[PDB]
Amino acid sequence: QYYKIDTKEEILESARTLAYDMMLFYKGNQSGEIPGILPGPPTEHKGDYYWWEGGAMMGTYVDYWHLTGDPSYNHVIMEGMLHQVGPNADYQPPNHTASLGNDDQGFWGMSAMLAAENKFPNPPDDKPQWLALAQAVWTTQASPERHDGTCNGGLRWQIPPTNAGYNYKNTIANACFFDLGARLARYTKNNTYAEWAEKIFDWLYAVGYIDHETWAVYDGGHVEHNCTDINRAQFSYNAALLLHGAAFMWNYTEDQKWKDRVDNLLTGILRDFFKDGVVFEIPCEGRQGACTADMLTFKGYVHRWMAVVTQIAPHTKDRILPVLRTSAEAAVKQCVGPPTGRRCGFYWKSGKFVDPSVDHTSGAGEAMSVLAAVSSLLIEYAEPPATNETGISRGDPNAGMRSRGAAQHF
Ligand SMILES: N[C@@H]1[C@@H](O)[C@H](O)[C@@H](CO)O[C@@H]1O
Ligand SMILES: [Ca+2]
Repeated sequence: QYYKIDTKEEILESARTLAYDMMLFYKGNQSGEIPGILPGPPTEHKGDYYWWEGGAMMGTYVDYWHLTGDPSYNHVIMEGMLHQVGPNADYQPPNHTASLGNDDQGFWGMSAMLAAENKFPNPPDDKPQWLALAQAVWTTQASPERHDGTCNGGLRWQIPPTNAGYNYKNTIANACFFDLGARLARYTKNNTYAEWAEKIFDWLYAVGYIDHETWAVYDGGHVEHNCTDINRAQFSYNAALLLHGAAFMWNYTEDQKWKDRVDNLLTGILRDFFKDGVVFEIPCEGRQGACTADMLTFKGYVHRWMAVVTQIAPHTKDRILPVLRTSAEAAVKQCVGPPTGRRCGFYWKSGKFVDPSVDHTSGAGEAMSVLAAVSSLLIEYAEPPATNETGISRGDPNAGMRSRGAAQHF
């Protein structure tokens, strides 16, 4: 094993080296390149990664600085986050229409929310501010044309009606909107965010994407079948994102129903995704060559989000932190690949380095996931998410409501 994680100082050093190796994949700060994205999209043969994964990377580094205190990458990350906001400061840049799912937009909004929660340095005065960006994403996702009567509600996966997948109402789109609403409620103390979060969670439960008996979290269903053709694939990030949002709602409302939802979601996650203490991507990890670029990132989000759950729902700490520790130990045990002696693969439970080429990418998602897992080992030393009581960001009462906003020509 190359990385050591047995003391705070060892974790900090390992996380710093992991942050370096992940950054080697990113070219957006170099002359002639585009800030905020990893190489891609594969549809243009420019690289392996889609736009939303750039947004996920930005958030991973906002968390990295929050957890470690290392500001080395903060200027690169600020540049990337600001470059992708679009003309209406809503993370809907029209050049990226083909990638404009509600989840894709949502992940950028969640990175902006995280920047506000973590007191990440503010953009210049003339540029969109982190809270305002999160508010704009949430507001566009609450817009009436995104909430029709099919399946009695819920967001569709895609924003443009002509995008493939507009007929799929999936968990992740709804989970992103839920999570944003719960987090905006806690930060701003505005109850309208919370009422929408409640509504969307209740929809996910009613439609049966949350299993009423086991609290497994399925993938979605199609409008032409009234959402009854449930795709029962269980992706780790769907259950973990609902757990995260539910924890924010528990912290904000102190309503026992939310504590029960946290506990039930958590029981399900530990049962389904943790194998002998190691996170495992059950729909694809069971054999090599099946996980897509998107799926290689999910276990990193699981780690970072579950770590935050322990701060805002502290009764969960003893159930979560020991399991994240064993999962991160497995992550680092397999970061031993050539040519560096520290290259990271994905198959943590297996105990062995597998070249990311088996899953047809250069390995950025695997690197991101190990960075997230190791950094989040420092959660016990970190401040909890800030609210507007101590945060430094600024909001916008008209976020998402500009006259040139895309909803005005839907
Ligand atoms: N429109 C979809 C996005 O929502 C999705 O995230 C990417 C990656 O799967 O493929 C397409 O671009
Ligand atoms: Ca490829």
